[PDB]
Amino acid sequence: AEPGIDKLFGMVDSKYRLTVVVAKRAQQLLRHGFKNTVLEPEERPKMQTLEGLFDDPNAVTWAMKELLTGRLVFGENLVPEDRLQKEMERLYP
Amino acid sequence: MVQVDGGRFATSDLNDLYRRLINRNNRLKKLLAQGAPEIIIRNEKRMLQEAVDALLDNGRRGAPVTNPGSDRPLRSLTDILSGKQGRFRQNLLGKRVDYSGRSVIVVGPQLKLHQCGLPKRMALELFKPFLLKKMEEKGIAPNVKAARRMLERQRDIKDEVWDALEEVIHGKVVLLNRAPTLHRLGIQAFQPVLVEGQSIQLHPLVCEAFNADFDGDQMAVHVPLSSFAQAEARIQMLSAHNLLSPASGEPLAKPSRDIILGL
Amino acid sequence: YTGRGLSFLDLIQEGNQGLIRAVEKFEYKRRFKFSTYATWWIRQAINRAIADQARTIRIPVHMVETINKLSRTARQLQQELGREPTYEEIAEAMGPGWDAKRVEETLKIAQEPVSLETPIGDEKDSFYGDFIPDEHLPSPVDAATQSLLSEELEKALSKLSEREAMVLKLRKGLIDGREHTLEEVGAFFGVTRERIRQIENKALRKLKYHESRTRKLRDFL
Amino acid sequence: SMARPVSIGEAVGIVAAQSIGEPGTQLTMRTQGLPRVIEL
Amino acid sequence: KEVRKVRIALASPEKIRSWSYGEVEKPETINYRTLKPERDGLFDERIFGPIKDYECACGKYKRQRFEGKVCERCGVEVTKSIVRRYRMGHIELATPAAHIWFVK
Amino acid sequence: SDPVRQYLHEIGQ
Amino acid sequence: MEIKRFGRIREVIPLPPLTEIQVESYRRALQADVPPEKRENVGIQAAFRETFPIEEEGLVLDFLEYRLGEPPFPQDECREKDLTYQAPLYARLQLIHKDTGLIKEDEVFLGHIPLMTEDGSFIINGADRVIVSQIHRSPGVYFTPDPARPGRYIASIIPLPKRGPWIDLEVEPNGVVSMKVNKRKFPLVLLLRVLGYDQETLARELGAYGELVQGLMDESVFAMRPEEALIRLFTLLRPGDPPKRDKAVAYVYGLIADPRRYDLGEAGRYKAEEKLGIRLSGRTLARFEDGEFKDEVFLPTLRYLFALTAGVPGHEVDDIDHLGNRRIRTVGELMTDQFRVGLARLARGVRERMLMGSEDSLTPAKLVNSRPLEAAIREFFSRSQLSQFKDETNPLSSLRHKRRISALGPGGLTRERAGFDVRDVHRTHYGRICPVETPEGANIGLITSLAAYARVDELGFIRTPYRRVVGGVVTDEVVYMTATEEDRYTIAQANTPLEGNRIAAERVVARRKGEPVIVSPEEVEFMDVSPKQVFSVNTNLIPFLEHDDANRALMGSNMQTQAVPLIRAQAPVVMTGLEERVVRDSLAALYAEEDGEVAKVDGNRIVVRYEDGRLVEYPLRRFYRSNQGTALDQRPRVVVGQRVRKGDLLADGPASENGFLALGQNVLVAIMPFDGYNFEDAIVISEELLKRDFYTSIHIERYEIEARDTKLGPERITRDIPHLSEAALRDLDEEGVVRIGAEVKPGDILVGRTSFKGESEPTPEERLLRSIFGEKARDVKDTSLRVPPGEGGIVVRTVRLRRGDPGVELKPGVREVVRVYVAQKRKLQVGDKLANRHGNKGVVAKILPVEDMPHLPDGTPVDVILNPLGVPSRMNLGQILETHLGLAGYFLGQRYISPIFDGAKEPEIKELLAQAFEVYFGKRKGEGFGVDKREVEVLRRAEKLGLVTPGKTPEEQLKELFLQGKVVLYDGRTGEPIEGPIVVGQMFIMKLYHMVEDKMHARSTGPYSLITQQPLGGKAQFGGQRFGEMEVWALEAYGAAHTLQEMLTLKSDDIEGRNAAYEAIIKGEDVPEPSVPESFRVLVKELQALALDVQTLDEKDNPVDIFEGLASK
Amino acid sequence: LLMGVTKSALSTKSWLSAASFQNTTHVLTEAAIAGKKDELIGLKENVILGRLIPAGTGSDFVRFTQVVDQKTLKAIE
DNA sequence: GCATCCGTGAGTCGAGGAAGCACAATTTAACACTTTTGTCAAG
DNA sequence: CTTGACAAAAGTGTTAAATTGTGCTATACTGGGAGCCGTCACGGATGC
Ligand SMILES: [Mg+2]
Ligand SMILES: [Zn+2]
Repeated sequence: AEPGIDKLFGMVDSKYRLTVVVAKRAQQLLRHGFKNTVLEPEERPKMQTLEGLFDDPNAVTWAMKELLTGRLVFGENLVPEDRLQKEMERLYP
Repeated sequence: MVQVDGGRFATSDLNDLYRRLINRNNRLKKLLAQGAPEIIIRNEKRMLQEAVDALLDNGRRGAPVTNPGSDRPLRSLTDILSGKQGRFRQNLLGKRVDYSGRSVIVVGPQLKLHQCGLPKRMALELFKPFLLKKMEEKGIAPNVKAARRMLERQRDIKDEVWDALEEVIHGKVVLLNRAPTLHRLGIQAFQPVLVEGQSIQLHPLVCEAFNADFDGDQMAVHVPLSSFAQAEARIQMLSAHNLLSPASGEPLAKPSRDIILGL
Repeated sequence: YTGRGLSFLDLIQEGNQGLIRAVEKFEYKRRFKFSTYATWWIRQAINRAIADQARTIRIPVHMVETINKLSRTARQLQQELGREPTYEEIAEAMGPGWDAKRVEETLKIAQEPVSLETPIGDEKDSFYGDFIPDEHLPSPVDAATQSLLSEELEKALSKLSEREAMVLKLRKGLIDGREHTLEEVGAFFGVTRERIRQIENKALRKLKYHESRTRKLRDFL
Repeated sequence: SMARPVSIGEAVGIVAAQSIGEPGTQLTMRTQGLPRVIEL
Repeated sequence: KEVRKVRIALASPEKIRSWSYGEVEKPETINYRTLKPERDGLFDERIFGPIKDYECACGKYKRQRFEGKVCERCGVEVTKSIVRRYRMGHIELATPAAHIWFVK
Repeated sequence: SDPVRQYLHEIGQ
Repeated sequence: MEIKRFGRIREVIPLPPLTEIQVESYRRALQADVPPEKRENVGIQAAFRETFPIEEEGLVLDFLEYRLGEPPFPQDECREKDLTYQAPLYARLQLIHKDTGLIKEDEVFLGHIPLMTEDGSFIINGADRVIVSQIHRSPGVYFTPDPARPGRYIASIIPLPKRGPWIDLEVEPNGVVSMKVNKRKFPLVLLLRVLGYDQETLARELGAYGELVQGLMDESVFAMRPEEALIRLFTLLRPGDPPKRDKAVAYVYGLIADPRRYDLGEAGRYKAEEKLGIRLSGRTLARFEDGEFKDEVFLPTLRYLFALTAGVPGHEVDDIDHLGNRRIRTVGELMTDQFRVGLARLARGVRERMLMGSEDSLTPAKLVNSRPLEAAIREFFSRSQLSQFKDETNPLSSLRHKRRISALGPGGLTRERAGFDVRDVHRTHYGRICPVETPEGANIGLITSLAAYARVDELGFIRTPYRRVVGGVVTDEVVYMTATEEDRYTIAQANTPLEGNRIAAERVVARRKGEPVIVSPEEVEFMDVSPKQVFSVNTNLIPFLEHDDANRALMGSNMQTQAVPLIRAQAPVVMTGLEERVVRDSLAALYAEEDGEVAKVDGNRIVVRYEDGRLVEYPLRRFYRSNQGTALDQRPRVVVGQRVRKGDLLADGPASENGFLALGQNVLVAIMPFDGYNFEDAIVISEELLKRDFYTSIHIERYEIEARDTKLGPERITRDIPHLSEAALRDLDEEGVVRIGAEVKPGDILVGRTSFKGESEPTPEERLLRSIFGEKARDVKDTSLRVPPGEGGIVVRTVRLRRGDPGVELKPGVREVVRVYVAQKRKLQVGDKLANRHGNKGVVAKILPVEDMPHLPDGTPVDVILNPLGVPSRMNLGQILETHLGLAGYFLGQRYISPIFDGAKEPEIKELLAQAFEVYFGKRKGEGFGVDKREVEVLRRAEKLGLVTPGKTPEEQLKELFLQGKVVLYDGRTGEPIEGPIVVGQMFIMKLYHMVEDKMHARSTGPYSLITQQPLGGKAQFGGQRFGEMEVWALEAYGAAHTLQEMLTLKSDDIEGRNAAYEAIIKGEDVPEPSVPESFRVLVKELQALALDVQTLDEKDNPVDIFEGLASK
Repeated sequence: LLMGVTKSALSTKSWLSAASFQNTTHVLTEAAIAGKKDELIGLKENVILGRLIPAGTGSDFVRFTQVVDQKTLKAIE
């Protein structure tokens, strides 16, 4: 099973809301090149390569780990979509 | 009206139905212009009505219209949209898809519940666009088109392609499907494990849900592409998450024949 | 005349057209019965209609008569030689001006198209149309490489001057879509024909130099 | 499938149809068995 | 905008003519020798559009610069060839013919 | 229902 | 390796020729060897005498004789040149001018009749084909009860298929007997009057039954003349036609009295005479002679119907599924029927040609056009449902295909329109149709096999042999008899004990009309020849069949057909006795014609010096590719100077070992679970099988390419392909074809071809690219033939056919065709399917090294590990008994013949196991070894399970286990024994034709369909997987809205979406939001073509254009 | 009123789902005359048009959910 | 109310791919001559 | 930045073959031909 899947299901009122949050956060991480992550350097997902350990390229894996931390805020009608993207682009060029 | 590779022409049956209607319509115009008797005009009008009927719905009224030299009825507009082979059930409610494979299944007892054994050569073809990007990122190929030429010939594939493919599939999942898909557990998402060989390795605990034995069954492989498609498969459709039966609520991934016997 | 590509009622209505023509031209002064003179026009009208409406791809009457004569000659030789004639025997029997090449071309012309809905196998779930690819629309691979080439060519043209890039993109039809000429581009910039070919040759030489030093553009060729 | 209250947005109509028809093959056919279900 | 509803209705003779880009007057499909579509036929380029992108039948216009233009020599619109999947024609019946769906 | 029979009957009048 | 034979039943007669159902019927149809004056009126000779003489009504075209010539090309040439193996047909016809009285005779060429090879198949367009026999209702007169109304019966008169309409006679509730023809009902009183029947005749004949005759005594029409009654009947049958005497008599005569349009058949006429107790002069319902109609069958049919309704003892209803009421149409009858249809078309052409055009100067050559005849014959052998692609995976596959009986085809049942009744095993199937062998699935009971001893008679009714029993002694007189004849006798069973020839048992198990009964020896009238006559050839090859469930024996017999030939194929240790006959009757091996001495032996030919002195050279078929791709080769089994007797084996065919059918390998088997690799029918094998090349087969693939004439120019098969390096062209010879012996892998070039590019201006970016690099665009492009994905091997053969070559009839515009044969040697691998004769099948899931497999205490590892959990549910205990006998045979070095239902019993197997233990354990004692410590632990456990007797010595307890087929087995991984004794033995396992190499397929992108623009399907076309309705439901149930939308749009038919998706992935980006599918656009336009205005609206009901402005005027 | 599953499905309000099930000619001939408008409510209609089905992650209850981290949230506020 | 007829429906994947002829009207293939680039020196 | 000279290359005007379209045959002919055939269920439809 996915790590912490039981905790993830308990954090939302509908299991399909969990998928929407994770999939949207995965797109945000990909769009900004993982520079907007809420994960500390000791917490970043890693993959084992022949050269050595590198950052995990799977943004769905990152979003699940981030959402377990509790530093992400999700909901409906939080901020305007245009205003949200413009601020996030400014913070993370 | 397409020309096949051999130079022969292939056409649909609607062209014959349209041609008859036009031939009869033009002939009626000529007969009307010549002041033909009513019997001739009436017969021509009756044929014109029947030509419209055949084009719209062939075989509904009277003898079906067949192409001369054969007894196969011509396919009309109504036949195109109706039936099990019509537009709705064959092309709208179900489709053939890209990024899909198929092979024989064998049992993988060493796998985890969320894992499957995907052959390397199926995985190379299924994840080809992702692989070409990864090959370009590393020094394997200068660009994507050069990378694609490398994979065309089997003897030109180097040993670093398999390392890149291992990197491509990390974290991703694929959908395994066995027909008939009687219930929703006939499609399940698994984390692929690249294996040497040509057969898909299936976990023993999911055989009951798939209704699969190992006397020659085959399964289909599908690759969800976007983050939404991956997130849905990894969260909702993963095998390790669907352990109870939706019909009754009882366990559906549970110890089976040999496992019960040993315990 | 049934079984030659037209249905029975279609033959009747085409025959009626010949009958109308016969009435117009019939002369009772000659004391011949009407059925004698009408039979010529009815058969003519039916035969012409078969020559015009029995094929999805229409073949002119003169070519249809050639095909009919060629089929008869092959049939006569086939029953006389006790085997299927080759193109040489058919051509020789047809007469002067006919060789084996012409017989093969005529037979190739006389090939009817095959239906896209013909079943294959006992199961009625497979047809010809399911095995014919569409080769008109570009594939996803072809579309991608065209965009990749356009992106790479645009980057290569950046190293060129502002005017040198414009000349090549006008002469090669990268702007208006259609190739321009030395004079037409010359009117655009107010320069004569001779100068443009010199600067274009110079700009083309620079692109060869840059491509040689990078080799980032040879794969698309 | 989860032993917890159903989440809003689930296609229970499809799940109901699949649940009923999946064991349809196991029903005896020989007013009894699958013919009884079909008339009902 | 976004498709929210799909409506089905009867088509008047006026609407059928408004759909059509031209009347199909001949049963000819393509030429037997040149394999090109025949004029006024079931595959006419002047009705259903060009076979290849931005190219008329007579081959006078062959580039996108003349987009949305109709060649005066041949009458074929200079546009994308994919419009051939979407453009309909029509047949003007000499006498009215009933629709079999609303009869049988 | 048979167009040929219907035509033959009509011309027989 | 001696062979020990079991059994007590002495078979009095051998098996009939196994392909005589095909071979004998076609000889009768053609009659090519009997002189023309001695030909009987059957086959095409009857068809000639039926259509001819052709009369214009004063020109007559008469038929005198026909003849068949030698085939133009031999069989091997036809296969290589894609020809049909056929013989020219000539007919001697004479034209008679009845006016003048002049006869002109000449021989006309009527075309070619396809010839049957010696094995019973045809070569149609270079491909082997088999015509499958068809079972249908026999023609005749039948009396079935009315289901709607009890106590009433309906008479049905059935002619030959497509040889007349079905006739129904029913007594209506009013009392009027109604005759139904062509779905039209009318009173039989009218037609009976047309036949010249008065009131006194009917009262005299049919008046002895009751009020039924009073229902046939309507005097409103009896006073009416037969001429006027005939016109009244003609009006009722066809209303509208102008009533004319000449037209009316023509229709009625053609309906029931015309031999050329109504044919009751030889079988139908025989059944009618047998049932109604009359004698038919011909094969028609009535005869028209002397300008009047004479009745043949209506009165006897009505007499039987009336008497049956009344309840006379001698009359009974007819069981339509009774196998005496069902007949077989063989290849000879099916061909003749199509020959007659084509001959009628030729006669129609002659009639319409002899009334117009130089009537005085006519010849039989000018009138006769044989094109309708050749078209009908070629249609039957190519586009018939019964004309099937020959199944030749192994010799048994081809033997089975020729003995198959199909209820489908033109003139038969429909797959979905067939009820349980046609699919059931009728009681009369005993000895005539195999009860077990049938295709499981939608065709169960619709395709069947002929039983081993059964034969089809002249009339098409299956017969089975029975031994005559008189006075309680069984004689050697064997009588072949049909199901209807079999119902009259008490037939005993073949296992009845006999003391010499006298029946010894006081109680004899017998059958009376299919019901099992117990009788005395003096009540027995016939006896079964053998238990083998109940089953087909495939089912007779299953040892210990009596211990297997029928559902699993069906799988066993079907899977034997799918077994591939092996380079080290070996005959089973336990056989039934038919292995030698199958190879002999399949004509795959080579046998000596008579006594002689072998002169030359080679891998290519064998030369034998016979006793009479003649030298005969036999070329050996080497590495030939069958229809299925398997390699079929013959290997010499004789040496130079060896003396051979008549019938001695010279060379093994495919899948035969010294003349014994060898479909697999004999391997050491342990029946035990192993680490979950045996799970759910999976099989574990050892690597030692691969080391010694067991289950290794040779498969050949054929690749074809054509050079065509095109408007742009001719395609060239050449080595000079543009833009190719020398590495890609290394294996191609100067002619552009790959050299023989080269190893080819996917993507390699087999045949190099260049095609002229279509005239089209290049894109500006490409043109700038060419300008930068200074490369001139060529006029030709690569269209060469390459090895497909997943394929390859060794090039063994190249065939090059060119236009104008002798016998090469290339299609117009094709300059040449090149065929490449690539052979690969396939070893057993994971995913390959194995099976035994008892229905146990599975795929190889694990290949273990030799040091990991369980082994015997002497150090011998087992080869295959089978899961015991596949036995109890399937109830196929024959594999267990085969394994026990195999274990005994493995240590005694011998093979066994145990016939089905009369063979090895457990006491005989146990005495063989006692001998095998003596050599297996006595060897250990002599070598100086006692009982293992590990064996002692297992014996201690075994006595706790009750497997051995307490208090015995270990040797005695080890022997007790051995007599049960169990041994102490060690684990190769730990060295410790398995805690329980394991059933280990030697079992015969087949490698089936289903291989994962031919089934693995994947695809990212590829060809798309023309209209829907969706991916094509199939591995051959590099197609996608069908995501049907049920798969969509699963995604909907999961709630995967975005996964479902991608498969509907981005991955199937969203042209803009799929192009943007691929471009996004290779750029490292996420795929874009999809758009409207192209199939929905096809839906809208197709709905608009029906004059329906379909419009897509938005939230505010405003139209939304889904065609991007491309369809708006 | 009680009706079977076949009759209940064929009498549904959406002509697209009814036409794709059975009686395509009958369903379409009645829909065309009535000028019926399909609101795309169920699952089959959305599948036919290739839209996002109104179930699971395509349902309006959860479809518009937004995710944002704390630092960006303060920047917007 | 009741037979009778007409229509519609009946699992999924896969793998198999038979006139001629004359004459007129129209289109097309060849040249022959301009007009227009393309490419040189001259600057 | 041009300025004349040349050399193909595409455009234009006749010109004939080659192809294609159409009219015309005068003893007397006057209503077609293959269908033939093993389910069973429902709902509905005038009809009576
Ligand atoms: Mg299975
Ligand atoms: Zn144009």
